[PDB]
Amino acid sequence: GTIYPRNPAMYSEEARLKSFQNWPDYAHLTPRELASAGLYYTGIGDQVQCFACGGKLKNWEPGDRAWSEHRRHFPNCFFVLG
Ligand SMILES: CN[C@@H](C)C(=O)N[C@H]1CN(C(=O)c2ccc(N)cc2)c2ccccc2N(Cc2c(OC)ccc3ccccc23)C1=O
Ligand SMILES: [Zn+2]
Repeated sequence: GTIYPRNPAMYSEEARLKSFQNWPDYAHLTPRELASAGLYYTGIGDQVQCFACGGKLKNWEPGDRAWSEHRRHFPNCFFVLG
């Protein structure tokens, strides 16, 4: 194919959801929201990563939305654009 996800295993939303087992208690965004936006937990801090583009996102602020931050930093991501 003409595109390729950075992390094929994390193609699955359920796999992304499971990655949040040890998501920090200070991290306010829900694993549901984050997984839905293509993001899984890297195991470091509040840093997640997109399965598709491989972009990372961390240091989440109140008012942040997963999709909106994904699109702001990584607007040409095929998951964003799909
Ligand atoms: C308010 N909403 C939150 C989600 C937010 O916008 N957080 C910032 C914080 N952030 C960092 O924490 C950061 C990134 C790289 C780095 N060397 C140091 C700090 C960023 C800083 C500058 C540009 C982009 C980011 N990025 C995205 C980002 C990048 O944006 C293109 C690039 C590299 C990144 C590496 C690790 C984590 C994030 C990276 C953020 O997610
Ligand atoms: Zn992406």
